[PDB]
Amino acid sequence: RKPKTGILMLNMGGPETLGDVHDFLLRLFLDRDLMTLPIQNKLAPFIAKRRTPKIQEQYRRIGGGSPIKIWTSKQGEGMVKLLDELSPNTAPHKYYIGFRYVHPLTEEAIEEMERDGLERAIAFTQYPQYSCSTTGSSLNAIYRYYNQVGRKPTMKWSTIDRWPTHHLLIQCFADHILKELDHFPLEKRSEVVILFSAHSLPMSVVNRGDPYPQEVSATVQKVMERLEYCNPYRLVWQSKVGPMPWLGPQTDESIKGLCERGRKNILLVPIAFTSDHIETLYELDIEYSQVLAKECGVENIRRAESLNGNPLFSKALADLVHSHIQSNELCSKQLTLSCPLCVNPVCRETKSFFTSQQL
Amino acid sequence: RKPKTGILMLNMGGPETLGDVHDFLLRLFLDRDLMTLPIQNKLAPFIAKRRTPKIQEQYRRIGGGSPIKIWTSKQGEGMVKLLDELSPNTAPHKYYIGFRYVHPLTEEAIEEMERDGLERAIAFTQYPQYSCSTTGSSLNAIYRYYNQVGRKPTMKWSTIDRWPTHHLLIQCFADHILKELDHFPLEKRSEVVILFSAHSLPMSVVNRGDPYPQEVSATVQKVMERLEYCNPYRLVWQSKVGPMPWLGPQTDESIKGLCERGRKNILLVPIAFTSDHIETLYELDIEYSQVLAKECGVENIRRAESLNGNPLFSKALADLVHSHIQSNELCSKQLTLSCPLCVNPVCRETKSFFTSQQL
Ligand SMILES: C=CC1=C(C)c2cc3[nH]c(cc4nc(cc5[nH]c(cc1n2)c(C)c5C=C)C(C)=C4CCC(=O)O)c(CCC(=O)O)c3C
Ligand SMILES: C=CC1=C(C)c2cc3[nH]c(cc4nc(cc5[nH]c(cc1n2)c(C)c5C=C)C(C)=C4CCC(=O)O)c(CCC(=O)O)c3C
Ligand SMILES: C[C@H](CCC(=O)O)[C@H]1CC[C@H]2[C@@H]3[C@H](O)C[C@@H]4C[C@H](O)CC[C@]4(C)[C@H]3C[C@H](O)[C@]12C
Ligand SMILES: C[C@H](CCC(=O)O)[C@H]1CC[C@H]2[C@@H]3[C@H](O)C[C@@H]4C[C@H](O)CC[C@]4(C)[C@H]3C[C@H](O)[C@]12C
Ligand SMILES: C[C@H](CCC(=O)O)[C@H]1CC[C@H]2[C@@H]3[C@H](O)C[C@@H]4C[C@H](O)CC[C@]4(C)[C@H]3C[C@H](O)[C@]12C
Ligand SMILES: C[C@H](CCC(=O)O)[C@H]1CC[C@H]2[C@@H]3[C@H](O)C[C@@H]4C[C@H](O)CC[C@]4(C)[C@H]3C[C@H](O)[C@]12C
Ligand code: FES
Ligand code: FES
Ligand SMILES: [Pb+2]
Repeated sequence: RKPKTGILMLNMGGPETLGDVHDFLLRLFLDRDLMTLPIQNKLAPFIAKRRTPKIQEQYRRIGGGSPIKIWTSKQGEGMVKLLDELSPNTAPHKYYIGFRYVHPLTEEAIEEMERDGLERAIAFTQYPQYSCSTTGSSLNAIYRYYNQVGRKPTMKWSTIDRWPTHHLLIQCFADHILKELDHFPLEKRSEVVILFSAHSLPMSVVNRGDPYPQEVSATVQKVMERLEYCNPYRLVWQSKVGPMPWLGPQTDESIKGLCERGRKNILLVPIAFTSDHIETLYELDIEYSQVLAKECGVENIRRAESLNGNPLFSKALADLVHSHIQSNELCSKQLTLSCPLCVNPVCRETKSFFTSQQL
Repeated sequence: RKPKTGILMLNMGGPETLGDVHDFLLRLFLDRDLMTLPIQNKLAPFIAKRRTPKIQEQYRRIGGGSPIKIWTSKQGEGMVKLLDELSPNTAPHKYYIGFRYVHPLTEEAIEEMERDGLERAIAFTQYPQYSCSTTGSSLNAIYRYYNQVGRKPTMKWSTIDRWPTHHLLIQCFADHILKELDHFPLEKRSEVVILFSAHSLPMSVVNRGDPYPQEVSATVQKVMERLEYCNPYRLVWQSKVGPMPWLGPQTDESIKGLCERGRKNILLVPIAFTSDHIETLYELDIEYSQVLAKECGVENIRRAESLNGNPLFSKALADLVHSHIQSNELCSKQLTLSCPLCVNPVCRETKSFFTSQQL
């Protein structure tokens, strides 16, 4: 039967092949919800083209691109499967991929959700932890869309804007951590340092009140609680781009910092992005790792597998949608509140949109 | 009879009267574990005098001094009583007050714990969330004491170095929040914004890897989980002293930021310090509260009361010591791991000291 309940899966998406890099960077640096530059429509095209080469190299270092589109579909298909059996009253359920910087674009998925004549549309963020630069932008995209077309929705919108401590998300992290630990020498297992690595945020964003850091910290605690604190752990922030100040200990300097101090068995954990992505300096660059071993004696730096296609993740997705439908909520209580120092007119307009939806 | 189990309650302490302010700051600015200044033994004395007036004024604004000594005693007495019934095998128990910058000083309490011939001494930090500047300093003080007195322990030490998510602690917070919410007009209650306010940390401390922020974040999530996200919330960092950069949104700015954005009913929650301390700029200064009420229409700003003398707190303190003894652990797994960017050699010595304790 015709599709009743649509499920828009929001994520920034990623460049499918090295060829898509430029179009990805382009839309990203044009995102006024992610950032703001002086002349914007002019230097954005440049900045993209400019550093497009080094980003292409980075993606080449991990397989030649991002597998998010494939992975997201598998999970989407696995989620829909369970939704039909979980909540028949809202079936048939259909998932749509709403990527922010690559096809299928958010706006592209919305237009199809419309054309398909759905009764209930659910903006389901794929970032467990809320940041105004990730979920906020994907959510502002939906808003901006209708404000553009000029027209109003033809279906009821609602949203699952965050889920940093969902019990199944936590069980997945716990499972994957235990799996890697077993890849460490039997007698080293106990002294392995778990470094939860999440993407950093510029301090100016943190200081305006972004909820992201506190949420990621929450996810980390649930995980360790579940693992019964079997090992020591630390939450560090990876990558970080630019000369300006970014949050907490950088993942790079924390790894080096840890080896110069006796901890040689490190287990990195991607706690804030569910799909494979660009790794850290000590994982990609060899000379820097060569020095780290000749000067600190680093013996093991492992990475827990991304939630990728774990069957228990789909179950996590389906459960969230199900509770959502049950609860009748339009959005979390946290979305009804903008950053204490929020300076984006759009933000408040997006709040209204979801809290003002029919039913 | 003779006291079998001793319990050292660690905390920075506070000047009981305006007269004690000077020696308080003195010992504080002299704490190399808290901060490092050039020719510190010559600067601390100066900074103390140069700041004492400002602080006396602040303590006056809240009653004339700090009530931590009395409150810690009441909780101490109430902790002991519950321990003699809970742990008959380690009873009788005796609590000792080890304040870092005021009498009874940490060293004074240690020196008395031995004289009483204790079989087991427990360093129990009163800060639920671990920071190297609070719990770390209190713990490095115990180690520094034996490295000074030359001799070694006559009792078997162990420590409860953190407890950010202890269910009873979380329950006390959830109870005090519900109670303040009931002071707001029945119809504005759902609009109240919960501002969890914790003492900020210098960004240089956050970046070296202090666990404090992540743990404080955990406390916050457990509390809102318990209250079922009844209201929207934010974790902001208060006080913040100096010119350099300190962490996340500042309490003063967020309050103003929140009012400038239509949020008039705010509820402040002291999530990282269990006793009364210096309030924020908008709770003290009259002119600032005036400027705010005019340009924002701030209806009500309330502060949840400190855990202070809640009996459910003593039940919390007691439950922890009991579990600690039953678990037969010497310290948390987190203590065995230093900051990835740590540069205080004492840290490592304090670690060894506790993990190397007999039994
Ligand atoms: C406002 C704050 C943020 C800014 C300005 C930001 C900027 C960027 N983020 C990028 C990529 C990326 N960022 C990413 C996840 C996040 N990024 C985040 C927050 C920000 N990310 C948060 C929060 C994330 C959550 C999970 C991912 C997954 C990529 C794609 C590349 C890679 O590093 O995996 C790129 C393009 C690649 C590069 O090396 O230039 C920029 C300019
Ligand atoms: C390394 C990081 C830290 C520095 C440099 C720091 C510095 C200070 N902290 C003070 C007082 C204080 N700090 C306090 C809780 C904390 N302080 C903390 C971390 C730090 N605190 C953390 C973490 C806390 C919470 C658990 C309290 C309760 C006081 C006493 C007065 C007040 O703000 O109530 C004073 C004395 C008042 C003044 O302005 O001279 C200084 C200089
Ligand atoms: C002046 C402005 C800062 C605005 C702000 O934060 O308030 C900054 C932000 C982005 C910067 C630009 C980007 O870093 C891209 C270029 C980097 C080159 O090294 C200099 C020119 C370059 C084109 C920069 C010019 C200038 O420093 C910019 C435009
Ligand atoms: C990542 C990119 C290039 C730096 C690099 O070569 O790694 C830099 C250049 C322009 C930078 C942005 C501009 O300086 C404008 C903003 C300044 C704010 O303090 C942080 C976010 C902010 C939106 C910056 C994010 C990031 O640092 C940018 C986008
Ligand atoms: C030079 C040194 C920085 C060393 C460091 O941490 O890297 C800084 C840190 C603390 C500073 C001092 C403190 O801020 C206290 C005083 C503040 C006064 O405004 C100037 C002198 C004053 C006595 C400062 C002198 C100098 O700027 C100090 C000593
Ligand atoms: C705020 C206070 C007094 C300065 C003043 O007289 O106005 C100053 C004196 C000593 C300073 C501290 C010391 O310089 C040691 C640290 C130096 C780091 O770069 C920042 C945090 C750091 C922990 C400083 C925080 C703050 O600037 C202090 C605590
Ligand atoms: S930037 Fe966070 S609500 Fe607007
Ligand atoms: S400063 Fe944190 S372990 Fe030394
Ligand atoms: Pb302080």
